[PDB]
Amino acid sequence: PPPPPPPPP
Amino acid sequence: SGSWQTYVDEHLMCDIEGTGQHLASAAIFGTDGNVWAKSSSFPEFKPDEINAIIKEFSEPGALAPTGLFLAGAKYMVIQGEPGAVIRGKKGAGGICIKKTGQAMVFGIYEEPVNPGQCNMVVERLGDYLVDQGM
Repeated sequence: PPPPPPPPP
Repeated sequence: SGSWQTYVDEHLMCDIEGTGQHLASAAIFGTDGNVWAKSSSFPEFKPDEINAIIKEFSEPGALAPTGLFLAGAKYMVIQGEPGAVIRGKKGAGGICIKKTGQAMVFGIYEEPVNPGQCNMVVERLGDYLVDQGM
């Protein structure tokens, strides 16, 4: 997988 | 903590809008069908079940007459959106699958959760991923 982006609120 | 597993545990499997209810299970897969993370409860899916889903996103309505299978369980296919959302029903439970640029986001629910809530959980995450270019 790609790296997770920052998780949302 | 920022992992795919965290996405599933904290953003798909969270208490739904304070109601005290949760999805039964959830997962995030690549569009190629490899799992990126899933919940400890996610069913023992088979490779050709995942290929049929990938096919349904390429050929909308292919599964409508015969059903969507996951871990041998049959969900009746209901109204989704071509190439973007697949929804299914099994009794008072169901399933919702949202395809993004790179990922497919699965949600599985059981009563009393409503299909609208599952749809909402899975689509909110799917839409965020699309905004991040995934």
